[PDB]
Amino acid sequence: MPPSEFLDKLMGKVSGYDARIRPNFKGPPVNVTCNIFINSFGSIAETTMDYRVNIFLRQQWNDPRLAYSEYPDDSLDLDPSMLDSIWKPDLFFANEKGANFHEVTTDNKLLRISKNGNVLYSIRITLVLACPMDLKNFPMDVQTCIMQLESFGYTMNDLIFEWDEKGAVQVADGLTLPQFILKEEKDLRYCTKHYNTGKFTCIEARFHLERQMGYYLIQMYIPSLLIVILSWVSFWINMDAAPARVGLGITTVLTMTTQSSGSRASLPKVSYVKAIDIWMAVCLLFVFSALLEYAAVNFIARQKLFISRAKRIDTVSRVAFPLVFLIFNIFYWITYKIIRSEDI
Amino acid sequence: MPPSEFLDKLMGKVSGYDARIRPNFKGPPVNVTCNIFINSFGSIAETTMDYRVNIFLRQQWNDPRLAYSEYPDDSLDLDPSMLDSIWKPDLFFANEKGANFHEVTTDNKLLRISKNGNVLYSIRITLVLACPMDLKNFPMDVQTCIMQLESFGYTMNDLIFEWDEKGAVQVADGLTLPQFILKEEKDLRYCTKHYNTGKFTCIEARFHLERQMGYYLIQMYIPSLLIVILSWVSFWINMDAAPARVGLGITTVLTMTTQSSGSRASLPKVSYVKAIDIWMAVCLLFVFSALLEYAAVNFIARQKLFISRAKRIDTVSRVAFPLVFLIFNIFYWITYKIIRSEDI
Amino acid sequence: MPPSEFLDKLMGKVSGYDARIRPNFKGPPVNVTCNIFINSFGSIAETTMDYRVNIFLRQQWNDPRLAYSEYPDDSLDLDPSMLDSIWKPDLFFANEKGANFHEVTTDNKLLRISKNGNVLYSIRITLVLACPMDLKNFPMDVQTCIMQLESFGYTMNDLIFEWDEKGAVQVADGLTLPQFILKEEKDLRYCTKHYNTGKFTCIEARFHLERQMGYYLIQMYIPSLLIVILSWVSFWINMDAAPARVGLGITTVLTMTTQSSGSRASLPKVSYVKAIDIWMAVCLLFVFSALLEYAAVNFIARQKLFISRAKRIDTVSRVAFPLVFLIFNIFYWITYKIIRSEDI
Amino acid sequence: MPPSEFLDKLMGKVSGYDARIRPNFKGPPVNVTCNIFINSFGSIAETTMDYRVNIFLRQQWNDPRLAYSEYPDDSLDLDPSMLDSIWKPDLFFANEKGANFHEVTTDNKLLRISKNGNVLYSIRITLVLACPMDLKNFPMDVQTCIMQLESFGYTMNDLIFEWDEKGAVQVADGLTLPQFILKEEKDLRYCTKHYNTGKFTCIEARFHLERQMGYYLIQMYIPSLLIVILSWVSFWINMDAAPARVGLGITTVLTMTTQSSGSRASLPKVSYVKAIDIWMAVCLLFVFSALLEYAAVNFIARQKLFISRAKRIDTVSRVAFPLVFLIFNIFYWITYKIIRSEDI
Amino acid sequence: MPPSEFLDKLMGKVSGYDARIRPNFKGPPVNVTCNIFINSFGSIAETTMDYRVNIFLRQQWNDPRLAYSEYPDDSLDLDPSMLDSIWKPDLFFANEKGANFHEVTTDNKLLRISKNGNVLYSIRITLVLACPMDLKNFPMDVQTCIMQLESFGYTMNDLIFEWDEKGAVQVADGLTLPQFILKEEKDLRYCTKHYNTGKFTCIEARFHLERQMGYYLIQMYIPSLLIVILSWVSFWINMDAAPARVGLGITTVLTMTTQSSGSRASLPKVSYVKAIDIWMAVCLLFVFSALLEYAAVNFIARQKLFISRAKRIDTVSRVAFPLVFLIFNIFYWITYKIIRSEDI
Ligand SMILES: *[C@@H]1O[C@H](CO)[C@@H](O[C@@H]2O[C@H](CO)[C@@H](O)[C@H](O)[C@H]2NC(C)=O)[C@H](O)[C@H]1NC(C)=O
Ligand SMILES: *[C@@H]1O[C@H](CO)[C@@H](O[C@@H]2O[C@H](CO)[C@@H](O)[C@H](O)[C@H]2NC(C)=O)[C@H](O)[C@H]1NC(C)=O
Ligand SMILES: *[C@@H]1O[C@H](CO)[C@@H](O[C@@H]2O[C@H](CO)[C@@H](O)[C@H](O)[C@H]2NC(C)=O)[C@H](O)[C@H]1NC(C)=O
Ligand SMILES: *[C@@H]1O[C@H](CO)[C@@H](O[C@@H]2O[C@H](CO)[C@@H](O)[C@H](O)[C@H]2NC(C)=O)[C@H](O)[C@H]1NC(C)=O
Ligand SMILES: *[C@@H]1O[C@H](CO)[C@@H](O[C@@H]2O[C@H](CO)[C@@H](O)[C@H](O)[C@H]2NC(C)=O)[C@H](O)[C@H]1NC(C)=O
Ligand SMILES: CCCCCc1cc(O)c2c(c1)OC(C)(C)[C@@H]1CCC(C)=C[C@@H]21
Ligand SMILES: CCCCCc1cc(O)c2c(c1)OC(C)(C)[C@@H]1CCC(C)=C[C@@H]21
Ligand SMILES: CCCCCc1cc(O)c2c(c1)OC(C)(C)[C@@H]1CCC(C)=C[C@@H]21
Ligand SMILES: CCCCCc1cc(O)c2c(c1)OC(C)(C)[C@@H]1CCC(C)=C[C@@H]21
Ligand SMILES: CCCCCc1cc(O)c2c(c1)OC(C)(C)[C@@H]1CCC(C)=C[C@@H]21
Repeated sequence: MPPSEFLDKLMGKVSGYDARIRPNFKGPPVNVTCNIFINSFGSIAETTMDYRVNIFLRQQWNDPRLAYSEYPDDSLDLDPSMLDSIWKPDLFFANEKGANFHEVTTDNKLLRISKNGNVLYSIRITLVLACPMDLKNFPMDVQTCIMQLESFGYTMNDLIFEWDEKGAVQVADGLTLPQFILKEEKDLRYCTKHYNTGKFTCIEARFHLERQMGYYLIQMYIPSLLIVILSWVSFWINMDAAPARVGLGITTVLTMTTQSSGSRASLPKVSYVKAIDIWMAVCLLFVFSALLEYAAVNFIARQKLFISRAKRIDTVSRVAFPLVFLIFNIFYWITYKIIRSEDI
Repeated sequence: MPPSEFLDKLMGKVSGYDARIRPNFKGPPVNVTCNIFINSFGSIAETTMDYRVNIFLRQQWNDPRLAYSEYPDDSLDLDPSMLDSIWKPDLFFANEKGANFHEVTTDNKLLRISKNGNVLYSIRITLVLACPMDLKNFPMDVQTCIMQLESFGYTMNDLIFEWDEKGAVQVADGLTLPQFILKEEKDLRYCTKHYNTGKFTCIEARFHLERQMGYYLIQMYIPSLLIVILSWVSFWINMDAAPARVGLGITTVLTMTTQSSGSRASLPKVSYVKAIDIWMAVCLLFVFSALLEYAAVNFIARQKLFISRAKRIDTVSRVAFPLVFLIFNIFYWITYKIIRSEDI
Repeated sequence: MPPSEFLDKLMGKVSGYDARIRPNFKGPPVNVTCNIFINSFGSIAETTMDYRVNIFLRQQWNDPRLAYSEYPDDSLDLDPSMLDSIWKPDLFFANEKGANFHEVTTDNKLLRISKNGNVLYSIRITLVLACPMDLKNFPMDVQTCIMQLESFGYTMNDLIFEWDEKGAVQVADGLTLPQFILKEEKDLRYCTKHYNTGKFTCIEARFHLERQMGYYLIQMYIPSLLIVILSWVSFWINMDAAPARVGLGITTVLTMTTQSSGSRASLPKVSYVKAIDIWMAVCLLFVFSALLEYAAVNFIARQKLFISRAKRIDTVSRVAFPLVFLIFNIFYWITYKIIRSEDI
Repeated sequence: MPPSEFLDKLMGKVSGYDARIRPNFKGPPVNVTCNIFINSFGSIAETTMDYRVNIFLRQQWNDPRLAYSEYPDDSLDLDPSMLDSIWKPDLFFANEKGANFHEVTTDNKLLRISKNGNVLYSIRITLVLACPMDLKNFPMDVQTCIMQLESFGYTMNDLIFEWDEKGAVQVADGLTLPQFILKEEKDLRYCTKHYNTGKFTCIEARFHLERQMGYYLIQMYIPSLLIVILSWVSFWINMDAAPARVGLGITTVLTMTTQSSGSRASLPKVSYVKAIDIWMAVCLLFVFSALLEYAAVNFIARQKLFISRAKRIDTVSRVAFPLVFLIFNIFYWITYKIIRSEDI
Repeated sequence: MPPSEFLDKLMGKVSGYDARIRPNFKGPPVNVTCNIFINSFGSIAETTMDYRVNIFLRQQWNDPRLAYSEYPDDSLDLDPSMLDSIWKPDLFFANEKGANFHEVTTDNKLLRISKNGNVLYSIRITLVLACPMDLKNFPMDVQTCIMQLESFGYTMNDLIFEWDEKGAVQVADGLTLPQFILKEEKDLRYCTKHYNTGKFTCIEARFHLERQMGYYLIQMYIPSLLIVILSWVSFWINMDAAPARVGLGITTVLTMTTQSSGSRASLPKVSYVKAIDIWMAVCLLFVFSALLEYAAVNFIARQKLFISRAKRIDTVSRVAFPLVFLIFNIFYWITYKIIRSEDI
């Protein structure tokens, strides 16, 4: 007979199936297997603190009833329009800004009922998940994107869902994300929302993102360093050349001020301090201190002992400033590597 | 018997329940308990003057009728699709740009009816609430976000709602807001909209936000200060070096003009004066005044008394300018601390 | 009897009410009283030329029929879902980019029917109204926002609507608009759209906005002025200092070019000239002319008469340039004040 | 009798009107008169290549049937909700990114049926039309916006539509567009989409836009010119002043590099060359060539014949560079005026 | 008889057509011909990694049943509203961010049934397709846009679709894309999604985009080159002019730092290195090295042999630096041309 009408027979008014009643009512909890496939991952935004994913949610659960066992066909495909008839678990996302279904040509929803009573339900969804992130160490940060599936109004005694045994989370290859790189650990855990009403089920899949330092290393870090090196040539310039040294020193100060001012527009718009800010502030200190010594030495030589003292101060700061800059660099880089390692 | 049909019996045409009639009609006012849980708080925008929240609205009210008292089950869960049947209070938000419900998989709406007649109604909502804010003192400002729930068309004699006794407003931990920090006071009050028709009920929960000065202190405030210090070295430079002093002074003026020009792009786009604007204007004054004195002293020495007078002017402005800058700094910081303390 | 069913009796098929037929058909025009309350005003955008408002539209009109006169209740509240039953005037907005209703929890629509037959209809709407604006004088401009309500397909003989006698337009206090200030005149007028088909009714409420000059005065106007003052110190610098004067003059030219280049990013993106553009162009002229004279005087003194002539040219331009700048400033400010006064 | 029911009689099941069948089936083509009124024109975006319009589409066509000829009323107004009943021509827009109807209070749709059988159908629509545009000559470009109405699935033998005889396209006064100016020619033409299936009807109204050169002339063009003039003063400066000339020349090069760098942010983000780019490149050449000659002359005089040769080179390039710049300016402006004239 | 009712006869309950059953059930696979017409291509966004297209999807398939063969008309046009009746293949797009239908006036859907049983189905769709792209070589990159059509839930034994024999993909002329140029190869291939359930059909059309180097060549590449040339004039400047050389060298360093800082705002916001970044870093090296040699030579001459050695170093670096810059340029350009050729 026509396959669709057989389904009508199964879920129709004649037979006592009420879509509003959980399978195994007043009984053992319904177990739901969950499989997630990520088509596209991207659009991470630091300001609004959300990223966008397109996924293929796949729930598997067993229904005691709705087992026909008298048909040649081994499975039945329900029409996507009349999806109200089957009881579907109310699975939502705890950290959801907004999500909607797809209607490109037909509903991207597939439901298949096996002979024994297994139900396979697949839904293609696009989601704006909200993940808290921080930029304490902005060039070298490892953010974690948390995706959590939780029930709405059903307790542990009623509905339980957990991850599939193998291949629970899969990702289509070649994401080519603009800033971060998606790692392949994809660790899975459990959450149990303990509320006043009772325990609620939750499962959680998190993803690790590691930010690439290509543009960050080549721009900002390398030019600042070079400008500090060019700041130190004033030491090697003879003391008598007052216009040449004053002009060079102030111009280098202007140069770094322009570099920082230009780079902040590219940088994220946050209010707490970051690592790049510390680096820029330290470079401003180095250029500023190098100008100050020139004005601290020229005063000394106009008022032959003073000449000797001035040249001594020149040579001392000549070998002092690179070595102190090296000590700063070693400590700064070591500290950030240790802190990122601690994070991971 | 099947739980759903029992509900049908209760709210069906057979029994006289009209969803359009308030419980306790022509009687004492219906009291509605209100609980709010904030999943996510963020996306504060100074231009459009709105912020976005995702909440879990939870209304509790007592209905005299709809009390079954003849069933084993202690509570009944109504289907979210057929929510028209129950009478729901028309609670809206007075300051709403836009809001919509969630349909991730199923309706994020739960309604539960107790044995006695208590109704528990939970709705997950995302809201764009509008809060007036001001930036009279932009780096150190404390804005208040006002969330107010008001009735639509029901008077105090008909419908009254107030906050829950304990845990009325709850916030999920780890917001990690980009600029502000959410405080934990969360004070609650009442409003009564007195109109021509009559008094209308309203309850109001406000949140205090304190802006972090990390990036604001490290960038702009610290470099400007350093550039003013480098402006004062021209005093210590000998008078005879006309190219060195003129070049240094104008270059410092250029340097601050570039810093202010770069920083305004990062700053908010408002038309009234702020605190950072006062600081930048004052620094421009300091660099400008320091150039002016050099051109006021060089004229004096070309026309031995004049030489003495010139060197006197040099030494006087040498000890004058830092001390006056210190007096300005003390007054500026003290005034802003007092005004922010007054605000809080 | 139940209040709702009484309404059913009134507007049901049994009685001859056809919602598609105007009250007083083939008769005197229906008069509609209109009241507007502005919850929020903001999001003025110069590029797309639209602003966003949230309002409380309140239409009052009298219906000859639908007068019950046999009930204890003095008014009847119709269910918002079944609003098709009553005849509602088709009032639209002539300058509408986009508008939509609110569904925060329930429909924000209230309709109340009095005993005599008065109908009170209240709708909360958010609107993107389009108002033409211009920036001929950008820092000192007074734009007018025009809100106009017009009928759609009904002539003057059929439907007429006008403003309420008192309190026709009300605004909630504390808008805190980022750039403009909303004035309180709120003048009301009439329009009659004379078309080929006939006269159509329209009423119009306009709002006056005055742009604050805080940030505009403190930034751009004040630094440019100071840079022009620093440009004139080259006159007081001795002629013999060729590196000092050439360096100072070109550096000041660079300084203003940087200020204008930075400020244009903040400024609106329009193609016609404004006032700030005239001010920046004039300042560029002043710096350019001051460099030109230095190169016009140095040539004169290398080829003792020439020395005297050169020093004469120096002193003449020394007292010339400030006074001419003052004459420009007086004319520019006076002209803009007169033109803005003419506008208002 | 009630006017609405008369319409029911006309289009009801009793009478044989099938809304799915074209008027004059198996007969002469239906002729549709088309009238367009533009409420608002704006939001031209060069990146996405689309502009937004709000229009009043007005189709007039004659229906042989649906002529009552037995009623006092001379016209009948159909309810906007039940618009499925009448047969409406399937007119779409060939170059449409997105469009939607308006629901401000009621449907902005009016349909009126005359006594003889003329049908007047008016729809208010907002449209995002896509028009290809180019910026070969960006400051002086004349873009054309093409609006084309075409049938969907109906051939010339079935459905033909053309423009109204007089006042086919009308525009509400005072657009105040930010960059372009809308011209009043508004020329109308025909298109016939010849496909594999057959000829399809189309009518096309295009609009001419002329870009204002106010801000473009005052900023960028005028300062660059002035900086080139200030570059040439180095020629008049004496050869012996090596710091003054080298400093001035390089500073002018820096000045133009800053102006171009600042202005590109304001300019459109396209990849092909424009006119402003040619102007900036040419100015960079002029400043660069003027620095090169100074370094080409100073070498000559250190190695009395060489002194004479150097001063000769100075005077020659002194009168050479302005005149060559003038020749460039004349050719550049003449070429752009000719090309824009060719376009129009 | 009326054409529509004949269709009703064909697909009505009386005849056994169940829209939920595939044509040729339990039989040979249904073959679907696919034709795509691109109205508009644009809005390529590097950040979110998606582009927007407006297309005319045209599916052709043969249905054994639904062949009337007793009517004068050679084809039947089904009403777009009642499209549920016919069985439509569930064709979706594998890489879809979001897509929706058009409702400008009527549904942009046409279905025509031939006499034999061929079904022609045309749908106008706007799509946000997601294509991975990379910017390893940003000025000279060739990205590929992949459009793939795949079935949802139907295996190869059930449903197969492939491209039309001729004119499978067509593009309307005159795209005028802002950055890329669309090529005309438009190569077609197959994909077969091998899953756990079975093989699924897919067809794939890709488009080649070549980025124009107009603005990229004229701006950034040409000025940097010129600034490096102006950096080398310091070699030709005499050694004794310490203020002139130091001032020129540092000013050129400042000039390039400003150019790079300004240009990054225009450039895409990605984290990995690009080609333009390498070019800017190399130019910073050239200016930095040229300053370093001046400070490496001046030290040598203050401590007649040293004078000779200094002048030797000057001449050596004078002929060294251009030639090394030439070697770099040749290698850089050759490498990028080879890599782009490899890509294509
Ligand atoms: C879902 O899985 C849970 C896992 O705990 C099952 O619960 C256990 O079932 C076994 C088998 O009957 C019992 O031995 C345990 O006592 C159960 N534990 C609890 C805590 O109930 C549950 O049976 C599964 N659901 C179904 C429908 O089989
Ligand atoms: C809702 O709470 C209000 C609080 O005022 C209750 O009103 C009071 O009820 C008590 C108990 O009967 C009376 O003694 C007071 O006279 C009431 N005050 C007023 C102003 O009416 C009200 O009864 C509560 N609602 C319900 C349904 O119990
Ligand atoms: C709506 O107001 C108009 C105002 O013009 C009323 O029209 C006038 O009504 C008075 C009172 O009967 C007459 O004396 C005038 O001749 C009317 N003027 C016109 C131009 O018709 C109108 O009656 C009001 N509508 C209703 C329903 O009362
Ligand atoms: C629509 O206009 C067309 C214009 O071509 C009309 O077609 C012509 O009608 C006249 C009058 O009967 C004939 O003399 C011509 O032979 C027709 N030309 C063609 C090409 O058919 C058409 O009749 C008009 N439609 C209606 C319904 O009158
Ligand atoms: C769709 O095309 C496929 C192409 O493979 C057809 O399948 C072949 O049909 C021919 C003709 O009967 C047979 O000789 C082959 O054995 C078939 N191959 C396979 C793999 O089945 C198929 O018949 C076409 N569909 C229809 C409805 O004709
Ligand atoms: C090595 C034995 C005596 C050293 C005296 C000495 C000299 C000196 O010039 C400085 C010293 C210490 O400390 C540091 C921290 C390096 C300073 C950096 C800031 C500036 C302005 C000066 C530096
Ligand atoms: C202390 C006894 C006499 C002081 C004379 C004196 C000298 C002086 O140079 C100034 C004085 C006062 O006032 C202040 C406000 C500090 C001025 C700041 C602005 C400039 C251009 C000059 C400053
Ligand atoms: C007062 C009696 C004779 C005055 C001669 C005189 C001298 C002079 O230097 C100028 C004069 C007029 O006109 C103005 C408009 C002020 C000019 C501004 C532009 C420049 C380059 C030069 C200015
Ligand atoms: C007029 C008789 C001989 C002229 C010799 C001559 C000299 C000269 O300096 C130049 C000449 C031609 O050609 C132009 C194109 C103007 C050049 C512009 C670029 C630079 C660096 C030099 C210019
Ligand atoms: C040709 C025979 C001996 C050459 C000695 C020599 C001299 C010299 O100045 C340089 C040399 C090599 O290597 C290159 C890579 C060109 C250097 C570029 C970086 C700087 C600071 C110096 C350059």
